[PDB]
Amino acid sequence: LGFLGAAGSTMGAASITLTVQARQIKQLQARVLAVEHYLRDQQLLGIWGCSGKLICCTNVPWNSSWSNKSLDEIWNNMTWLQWDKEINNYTQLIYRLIEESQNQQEKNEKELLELD
Amino acid sequence: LGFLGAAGSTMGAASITLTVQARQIKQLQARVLAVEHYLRDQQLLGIWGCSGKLICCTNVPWNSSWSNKSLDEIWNNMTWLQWDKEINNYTQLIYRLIEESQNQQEKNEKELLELD
Amino acid sequence: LGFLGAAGSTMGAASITLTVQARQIKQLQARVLAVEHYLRDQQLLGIWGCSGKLICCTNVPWNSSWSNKSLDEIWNNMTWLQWDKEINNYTQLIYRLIEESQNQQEKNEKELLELD
Amino acid sequence: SVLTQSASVSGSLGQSVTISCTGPNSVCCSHKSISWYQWPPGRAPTLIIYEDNERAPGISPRFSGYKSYWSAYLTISDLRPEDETTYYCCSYTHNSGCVFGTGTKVSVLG
Amino acid sequence: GQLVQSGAELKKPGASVKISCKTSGYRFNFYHINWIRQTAGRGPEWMGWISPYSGDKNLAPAFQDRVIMTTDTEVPVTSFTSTGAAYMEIRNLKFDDTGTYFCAKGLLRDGSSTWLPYLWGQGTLLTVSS
Ligand SMILES: *[C@@H]1O[C@H](CO)[C@@H](O[C@@H]2O[C@H](CO)[C@@H](O[C@@H]3O[C@H](CO[C@H]4O[C@H](CO[C@H]5O[C@H](CO)[C@@H](O)[C@H](O)[C@@H]5O)[C@@H](O)[C@H](O[C@H]5O[C@H](CO)[C@@H](O)[C@H](O)[C@@H]5O)[C@@H]4O)[C@@H](O)[C@H](O[C@H]4O[C@H](CO)[C@@H](O)[C@H](O)[C@@H]4O[C@H]4O[C@H](CO)[C@@H](O)[C@H](O)[C@@H]4O)[C@@H]3O)[C@H](O)[C@H]2NC(C)=O)[C@H](O)[C@H]1NC(C)=O
Ligand SMILES: *[C@@H]1O[C@H](CO)[C@@H](O[C@@H]2O[C@H](CO)[C@@H](O[C@@H]3O[C@H](CO[C@H]4O[C@H](CO[C@H]5O[C@H](CO)[C@@H](O)[C@H](O)[C@@H]5O)[C@@H](O)[C@H](O[C@H]5O[C@H](CO)[C@@H](O)[C@H](O)[C@@H]5O)[C@@H]4O)[C@@H](O)[C@H](O[C@H]4O[C@H](CO)[C@@H](O)[C@H](O)[C@@H]4O)[C@@H]3O)[C@H](O)[C@H]2NC(C)=O)[C@H](O)[C@H]1NC(C)=O
Ligand SMILES: *[C@@H]1O[C@H](CO)[C@@H](O[C@@H]2O[C@H](CO)[C@@H](O[C@@H]3O[C@H](CO[C@H]4O[C@H](CO)[C@@H](O)[C@H](O)[C@@H]4O)[C@@H](O)[C@H](O[C@H]4O[C@H](CO)[C@@H](O)[C@H](O)[C@@H]4O)[C@@H]3O)[C@H](O)[C@H]2NC(C)=O)[C@H](O)[C@H]1NC(C)=O
Ligand SMILES: *[C@@H]1O[C@H](CO[C@@H]2O[C@@H](C)[C@@H](O)[C@@H](O)[C@@H]2O)[C@@H](O[C@@H]2O[C@H](CO)[C@@H](O)[C@H](O)[C@H]2NC(C)=O)[C@H](O)[C@H]1NC(C)=O
Ligand SMILES: *[C@@H]1O[C@H](CO)[C@@H](O)[C@H](O)[C@H]1NC(C)=O
Ligand SMILES: *[C@@H]1O[C@H](CO)[C@@H](O)[C@H](O)[C@H]1NC(C)=O
Ligand SMILES: *[C@@H]1O[C@H](CO)[C@@H](O)[C@H](O)[C@H]1NC(C)=O
Ligand SMILES: *[C@@H]1O[C@H](CO)[C@@H](O)[C@H](O)[C@H]1NC(C)=O
Repeated sequence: LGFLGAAGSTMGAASITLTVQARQIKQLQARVLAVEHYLRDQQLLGIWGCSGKLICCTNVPWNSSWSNKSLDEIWNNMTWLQWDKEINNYTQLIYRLIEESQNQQEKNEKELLELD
Repeated sequence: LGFLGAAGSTMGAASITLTVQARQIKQLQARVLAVEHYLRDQQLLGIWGCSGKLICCTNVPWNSSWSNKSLDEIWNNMTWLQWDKEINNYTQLIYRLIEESQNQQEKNEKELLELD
Repeated sequence: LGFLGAAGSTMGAASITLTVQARQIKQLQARVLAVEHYLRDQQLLGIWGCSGKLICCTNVPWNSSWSNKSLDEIWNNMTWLQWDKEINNYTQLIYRLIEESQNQQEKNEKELLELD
Repeated sequence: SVLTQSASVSGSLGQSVTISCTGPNSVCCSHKSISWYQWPPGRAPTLIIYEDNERAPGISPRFSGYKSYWSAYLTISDLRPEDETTYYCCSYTHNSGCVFGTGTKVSVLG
Repeated sequence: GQLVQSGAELKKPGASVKISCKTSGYRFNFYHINWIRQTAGRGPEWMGWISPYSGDKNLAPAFQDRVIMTTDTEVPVTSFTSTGAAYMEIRNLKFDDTGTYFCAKGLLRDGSSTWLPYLWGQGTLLTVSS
C-alpha cells in the first residue's frame, strides 16, 4: 500500500495500516527537528498512559457536542482527514481531558501499590 | 503546587506530586541537550521495566549498608534532597542490581511461556 | 563481563548480558547522531509492542526458509554475530511481519473491549 | 561393559526396527542421557541421536529415540539396506565421559 | 568441517606412539577434542578428551597413567573458521592396544551434550609386533 496510501480510505479501513505511518547547518537543524516531532508525540502518549500502544482506549466519555455522528457515520463514512477537520477545534479539549483521567488513575494505582 | 514545589516537603508528601513534576546556535545546543536529558532518564526506566510508571516496585532487596534508616525515618522525616546525599555513593550500585533483576525476570517469563 | 564481552559467547549465554549493551561542532554532530541511533531501535520496539522489554515474544511463526536450524544449533552453537549474518537477508521481512501482527492484536483487543 | 545390547535385531525392508540399550540404573537411565551411533566395521561412526530425543544434523526423520528408566531405545522407521550396519549406545552426562554398550547388528530382510 | 589423522604405524611392545589430528573448516578452540579407541576384543573405548581452549583434560581411569594429550595454538583462516591440531601420546604400548584410533570433535559449544564426538576423522591403525 505504501506510506499514507490509506489516507483516502475510511477510518475503519485505515486503522489496519497504522504501523506503515508509525515508521519515519540546515541538515543538523533538520535532524534535531525530526527528533523533536517524534518525541513530542511520544511524550503525549506517555502523559496519557498510552505509550507503547498503537490503539489506546481511555476513560474519557465521548462528548456529543464535539460531534453528533454515530459510529457507523464516523468509522465507515469518513476518512481520517475529514474527521480531523470536523473536530479540529476540540482536539485540545480532548487532550486535556485524557491527561486529567490519567492523573486520577495514577492516584488510584499508588494506593493499590501500598495495599499489595 | 507547581514544579519542584514539593522540594522542601517530606519524601512521602513529595511522592504525591510526581505527576506534576514529570512534566516540564545556542538554541540548537539547548534543544539537543534537552533531548539528551529526557532520553537518558527514559533509557534507564525502559531497561528497568519501569517505563510508563511514576512509581515502580522492584525485586531488589534493600541492603542495610546503603542505609540503616527505618521507613518512617526516610519517608516522613527527609526531603528527597537529603536522601540523595545519603545514597549518592550507592546509587550506581543499586541501578545495576535493578537491571540484573529485570533481565532475570524476563528470562523467567520467557521460559514460563515456552510451556504454553 | 563487560560491554560486548559476551559477543563471542553463545546466543543463549549472551542473553544474561542484554542490559550491559542496552545502556550506553563535531561533538554536537556526535551527540545528535547518538540520539538518532538510539531512537531508531526504540521506535521499532514501540511499534512492535515490545517497548520496555529486553526480551519480547511475538505471535509471528518462524518460517523454516529463514533458517532450518534446530534450537540447539542456534542457541547453544552460535554467536549472535554469526546469527545476524545468517538472516541478514530476511531481517527486514521479519520486522514487517511483527508490525502487521501487532496492529491486528491492537485491533482485536479493542474489539474485545467493545464487546465487554 | 556395564551396558548391554541385544546381539542382533532384524526386519523386512520398510519395516520398523527397535534397538534396546540397558544396564545398572546408575548407568542407564536414571539421571543419564543415551546417545546413539552407526558404526560400520573399518569405518568412522556417525552420531544419530543425542539427549535421547534430538536428531543430529544430516539425520533422516526415519530415526527416532524413545526412553524409559529401564532402557533407552532407538527406532528405525522405513528400514533400508543402507541401515544394515552395527549400532552402539553411549551413556553420558555433562560431567563425565562416554560409556559404550556392547553394540548390536541390524539385518535387512527381503 | 574435517579432521585428518596421522597414518598407520608399526611399533614394538613398550614403545611410545604419537598420533596427530589436524583440523580445518571450523574454529578449533570452540569444540572439545575427543579420542576414541576401537579394538576387536574390547569394542569402542573412551580415551578421554582435551579442551583446546582452557587446556583442561579428562582422561578415562583406564588411560590416566598412560595417555598424554596436548593441542597446538589455533591459526585463524576466517573470522569463523581456523586450523590447528591435537596430539595424543600413548606410553608403554601393549598388544591389547592395537586397533583403530579415532579423533573426534564436540557437538555443541554449550549444553549438556557439548563434548559429544559429532565429527570423526577417518581413523588409523596402530599395530604392535614382536
Ligand atoms: C569461548 O568459547 C569456549 C568454547 O566454546 C566456551 O567454552 C565452553 O563453555 C561451555 C559453557 O560453560 C562449556 O560447557 C560446559 O561444560 C561442562 C563440563 O565441563 C566440566 O567437566 C570437566 C571434567 O574434566 C575434569 O574435571 C572433572 C571434575 O569433576 C573430573 O571429574 C574429570 O575427571 C576431569 O578431571 C571439568 O574439568 C570442568 O571444570 C573445569 O572447566 C570448566 C569449563 O567451563 C570451568 O568452568 C571450571 O571452572 C573448571 O576449570 C567442568 O566441570 C558442563 O558441565 C556444562 O553443562 C552444565 O552447564 C551448562 C551451562 O550452560 C548447562 O546448560 C548444562 O545444563 C549444565 O548445567 C548443569 O550442571 C550445572 C553444574 O553446576 C548445574 O548448576 C546446572 O543446574 C545443571 O545441572 C557445560 O556443558 C564448554 O565445555 C566450554 N568448552 C570448552 C571446550 O571448554 C567459552 O565459554 C567461551 N567464552 C565465552 C566468554 O563465551
Ligand atoms: C514545611 O515544613 C513544615 C514543618 O515540617 C510542614 O508542616 C508540617 O506538616 C505536616 C503535614 O505534612 C504536619 O503533620 C500533620 O499535622 C496534622 C495537623 O495537626 C495540626 O496542624 C493542623 C494544621 O496543619 C496544616 O496547616 C499548617 C498551617 O496552618 C501547616 O503548617 C501544616 O504543615 C499543615 O499544612 C491543624 O489544623 C490541626 O488542628 C488541631 O489543633 C487546633 C489548634 O487550634 C485545634 O483547634 C484543632 O481542632 C486540632 O486539634 C493541628 O493543629 C495532623 O493531623 C497530621 O496527622 C494526620 O495526617 C497524617 C498524614 O496524612 C496521618 O499520617 C496521621 O495519622 C493523621 O491522620 C500530621 O501530624 C506537621 O504538624 C507540620 N509541622 C508543623 C510544625 O506545623 C509543612 O507542611 C511543610 N510545607 C510543605 C509545603 O511541605
Ligand atoms: C476509494 O473509494 C472507493 C469508494 O468508496 C472504495 O471502494 C470501496 O471499498 C470498500 C472496501 O473494499 C467496499 O466495501 C465493501 O464492498 C463490498 C461490495 O460488494 C461486492 O460484492 C457485490 C456482490 O455481492 C458486488 O455487487 C459489489 O460490486 C462488490 O463486488 C461489500 O460486499 C462489502 O461488505 C462486506 O464487508 C463489509 C466491510 O467489512 C462488511 O461491513 C459487510 O457486512 C460485508 O461483510 C463492503 O461493503 C466498497 O463497496 C467499495 N465501494 C465501491 C463503490 O465499490 C475504495 O476502497 C477506496 N480506496 C481506498 C484505497 O481506500
Ligand atoms: C554446530 O555448528 C557446526 C558448524 O555450523 C556452522 O558453524 C556454527 C558455529 C554456526 O555458525 C552455524 O550457523 C554454521 O552453519 C556444525 O558443523 C557443521 O555440520 C554440517 C553438517 O554435517 C557440515 O556440513 C558443516 O561443514 C559443519 N561445519 C561447517 C563449518 O560446515 C555442527 O553440526 C553444529 N552442531 C550441532 C548442530 O549439533
Ligand atoms: C461537553 O463539551 C461542551 C463544550 O466544551 C462542554 O460545555 C460540556 O460541559 C461538556 N460536557 C461534559 C460532560 O464535560
Ligand atoms: C457521510 O459524510 C459525507 C461527508 O460529510 C456526507 O456527504 C454524507 O452524506 C454522509 N453520509 C451520511 C449517511 O450521513
Ligand atoms: C551489602 O553491601 C555490601 C558491601 O558492598 C556487600 O558486600 C553485601 O554483599 C551487600 N548485601 C547484600 C544483601 O547485597
Ligand atoms: C518462507 O520464506 C520464503 C523465502 O522468503 C518465502 O518464499 C515463503 O513464502 C515463506 N513462507 C511463508 C509461509 O511465508
